[PDB]
Amino acid sequence: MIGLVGKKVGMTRIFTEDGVSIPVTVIEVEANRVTQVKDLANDGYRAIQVTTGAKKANRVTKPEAGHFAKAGVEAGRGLWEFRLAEGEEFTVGQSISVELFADVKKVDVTGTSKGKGFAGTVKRWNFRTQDATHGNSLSHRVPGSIGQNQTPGKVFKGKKMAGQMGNERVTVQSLDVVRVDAERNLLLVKGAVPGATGSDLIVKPAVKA
Amino acid sequence: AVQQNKPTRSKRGMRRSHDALTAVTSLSVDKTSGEKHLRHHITADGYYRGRKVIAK
Amino acid sequence: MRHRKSGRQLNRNSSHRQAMFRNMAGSLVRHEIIKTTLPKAKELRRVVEPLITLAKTDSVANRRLAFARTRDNEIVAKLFNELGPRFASRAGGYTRILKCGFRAGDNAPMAYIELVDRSE
Amino acid sequence: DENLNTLIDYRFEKSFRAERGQNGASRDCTGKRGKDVTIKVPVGTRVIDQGTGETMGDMTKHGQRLLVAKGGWHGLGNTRFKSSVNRTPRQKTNGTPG
Amino acid sequence: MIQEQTMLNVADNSGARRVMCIKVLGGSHRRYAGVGDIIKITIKEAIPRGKVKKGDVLKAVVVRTKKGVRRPDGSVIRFDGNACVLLNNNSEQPIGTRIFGPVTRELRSEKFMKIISLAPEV
Amino acid sequence: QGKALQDFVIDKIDDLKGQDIIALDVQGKSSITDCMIICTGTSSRHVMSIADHVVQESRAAGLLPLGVEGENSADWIVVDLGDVIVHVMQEESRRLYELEKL
Amino acid sequence: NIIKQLEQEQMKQDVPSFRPGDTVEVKVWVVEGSKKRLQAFEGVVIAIRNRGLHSAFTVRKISNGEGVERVFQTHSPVVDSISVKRRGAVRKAKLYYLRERTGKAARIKERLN
RNA sequence: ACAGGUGGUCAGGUAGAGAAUACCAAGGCGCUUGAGAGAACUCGGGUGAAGGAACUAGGCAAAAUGGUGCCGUAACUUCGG
RNA sequence: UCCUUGUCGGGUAAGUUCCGACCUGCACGAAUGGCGUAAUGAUGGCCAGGCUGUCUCCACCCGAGACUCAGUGAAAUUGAAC
RNA sequence: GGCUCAUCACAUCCUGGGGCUGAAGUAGGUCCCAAGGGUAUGGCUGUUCGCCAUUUAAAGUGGUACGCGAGCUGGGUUUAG
RNA sequence: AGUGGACGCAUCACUGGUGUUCGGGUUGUCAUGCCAAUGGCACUGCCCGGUAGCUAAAUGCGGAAGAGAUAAGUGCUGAAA
Repeated sequence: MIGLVGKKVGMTRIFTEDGVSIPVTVIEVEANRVTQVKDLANDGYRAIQVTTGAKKANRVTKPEAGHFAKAGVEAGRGLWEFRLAEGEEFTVGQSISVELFADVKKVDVTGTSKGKGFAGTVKRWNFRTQDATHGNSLSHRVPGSIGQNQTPGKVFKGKKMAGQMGNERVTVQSLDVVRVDAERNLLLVKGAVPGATGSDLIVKPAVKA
Repeated sequence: AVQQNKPTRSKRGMRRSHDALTAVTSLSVDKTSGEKHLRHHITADGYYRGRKVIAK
Repeated sequence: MRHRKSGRQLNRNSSHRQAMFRNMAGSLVRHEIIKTTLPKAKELRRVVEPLITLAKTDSVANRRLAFARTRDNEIVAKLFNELGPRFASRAGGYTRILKCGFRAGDNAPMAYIELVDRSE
Repeated sequence: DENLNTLIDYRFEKSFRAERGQNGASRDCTGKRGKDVTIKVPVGTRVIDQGTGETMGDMTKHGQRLLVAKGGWHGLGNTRFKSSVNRTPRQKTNGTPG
Repeated sequence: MIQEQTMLNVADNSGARRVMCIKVLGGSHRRYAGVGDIIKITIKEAIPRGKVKKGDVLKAVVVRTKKGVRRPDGSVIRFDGNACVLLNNNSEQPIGTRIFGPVTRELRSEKFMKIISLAPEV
Repeated sequence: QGKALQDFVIDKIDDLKGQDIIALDVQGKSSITDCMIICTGTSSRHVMSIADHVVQESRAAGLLPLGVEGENSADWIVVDLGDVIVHVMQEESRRLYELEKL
Repeated sequence: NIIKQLEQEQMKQDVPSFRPGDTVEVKVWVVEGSKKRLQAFEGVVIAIRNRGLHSAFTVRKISNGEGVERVFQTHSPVVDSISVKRRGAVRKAKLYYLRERTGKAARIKERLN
């Protein structure tokens, strides 16, 4: 089923009557207005493209302005779509709000996690380092060996080495929703979501049973 | 970490393909004096924004 | 890893940075115009303007706090006397940065950071 | 075992071979001790030995173990026998029979 | 947060005074012991007249950890000194007769109500 | 539900020869349970068997037991009824522990 | 800002103010059996962390020769009533130094005003 | 124009037992490449929840005690320690 | 000292190391000195108390490199290399 | 030999499926298919190996020039005493 | 149907670590003419805390279920015969 695109505000918690702390993540979702609809006849797959938020008029390029003008909607901060679930019909310009998540009870949150820069082996793949003493010289946090001897004579693809951690589009699954309220355009979801405050997030109903 | 062979002319030359300098191509004329200066940089004689700045 | 961190170190320790900015602010006030590199001027606004704001209110307690910085009696005397009244009607932005090309010794970008009017 | 009552599984397999102690190896790699094979018997059994045909133990309490076959003793390699009188240590001692 | 060869205190009148947990239960590469766990300890200091002797290795239940265990409302139960209660080997029944010091309520989920029934403090 | 449950406990505990029954009030001394019932069983299997009866009767009374301890050892067995905790355990070990002073 | 609107709607507005270093009586709800009862708790606060709805304070006692340290959240439904018994007088926001020296030789004084 | 070595003479105040140590007096210097970026990684360090040698060949390195006055100080001994 | 990880006891839960008893002295032995010996030792081995990032398990921070720019400007190696 | 990094094969340690069972149920023994994943910490010795203690469902067997020192360690072998 | 161990992913909302850029206590000394009040140095002079960020020991999630063709095996109809 179709999802939504929102913005990360922060982390808080909601207290229940029995005294249980449920850490929630505040997702701020504007009116997701549909800008394009795709079907088998035109594109071969059923999905509708949606935008969110508003963008300054000067920063809107002319090709983007015409595309938004065709749909009759105003500018948006970004462009996303959600694959249709074979039977749902939507019309260009239809604005979707957070009422669609009032019964999912489980959501999937997708976003670009925080970039940690060019990270080391210890930080990236949770390598635990060597000894810092007992004669060790000039090699403490280094990866160490990178394979076999002459007979392969090469390093295999996908070898765990130094590289950046984060700053990648990653999805966390099966997040329990806590409270939905369209009167403040907020989505309270239990758990921690990828990305920093203010990052654009893609939230969809959970695919896992 | 030492070479084993003599690199050829290309491997040396093709390596410098990305070390070429880039022209600024951002010559700006002051509206008061009319002399060239960089973007957001004061003129050689010391004029900026078209106003009577120190000019020393 | 510097996410949401502010304040450069300029390849110097805390003691050298504090000592430099101690003299950095004093040289600005004494001459009302100061010429240093671009990164140095950026952290200059972080220190010299807070001193000017302390000079807006003339009190014995504030002057001692202003004397605690720049460690110079001339500078604190110059503040609270004309630097206050001149900028009393202005809220922030007590200095401006004008880039002035690059140095011939090390190709560093200098900048003329100076007062708004300099009363000269 | 209190879970079994008969000895049908003893005529079908009559010879129980305890694993021999692993032999010595190079680089002073001492062998592995032979694993203890345990014969599960219903409670209420007597033991009679050919020759000294008497009763050595009575099976009355469940869950208690009896030792009916003492294991052998490991041998010694040349490293255990290295000397300067021979100037060429190459003698070995065989393991005692069980 | 208790690992192997960590010396803990005593929370029963068995006779031991300074016990040291020697192996943590739970599975492969078990990191640390929590607030309610089946821990195995060895006896280093004990009174000569006690029912337990020095050097005997046996099981125990951790009762107090000074880092604290997370309450369901983001709260930890900080203490001063880690302690155990003795246990039998074949059975999980405690050997001690009394329990000394207050005991956290999260031990109920571990079904160790020998300690909870005693120790009227908390 | 204060007085009802112990009377629902005392009647069932006496049906299976629950000897030397004492009704205690630990309100104020302990902040974990409201009251506890102390009783003696003749044999270990007697303690083990009576533990099943109280759990089965409790499960037929709507309330769900909060925990049991009897596992390969019948010297000390207890079950949970929420506010009320009963102690079915051997006489020989009862002298070792406290009585009517907890 | 939009997060701040939710901040006070759940935050409590009847928590008394206590100086770090006071003797406080706190009642805590506990869930067991069928109903909720109150646990009577007394101690001296050694550290206060008052930030938003998650404002916290750390309390400590000496019980049976054992020092027990406790952390609450001021705006949680678990706590029921907080009262100040004896007012202390210390000039440190954090009082983690109570761990080392014994409580008997570290008796606090009256703030006396 | 080198982190090395090279004999003698003069030897301030404060705190200190002092030619050690920390600051300063007269005096001499900032050591002939720098400006930024605040990544992996290396070097010199600071701190650390819980454990306290479980790492290792080995407490290697680190960590720790460290002064004054008083009380008191075992086995052994050549009677001095 | 081939049998020596000899047998037994102590230390640790667990001790091929260590300490003490048994002699089967291959190849101890009396100035190429034998047996003990207080004190001494940047000497070999073992254990205990405190201590700690040595480690479980690493994280953060401070400086010099590493990185970009400007100025100067090396070497081992090299039959030729698509 | 140890630390770090792993890769491949199944002659499979467990997990998974089945046949026989000499398979009452639990617990097993053998064989077949199956490599997707995981497969321990400590005292001793340099330990590879191994003994013992204590865990797990398991602490698998091999190749990889018995892997990996232009990654580390120099404990063993170790020139010169 | 719940709860755990290891592993990976994400986050600082909780409990904490760091946080030499924040405040405070204090020793020796020098300086600002002096008292008072401040600043420098002595590892940040030595310590007590602690915002933001980062981080785990902190807390959220995943190992699926299902579909198609199969190995060993269990089958149905079924001639060669």
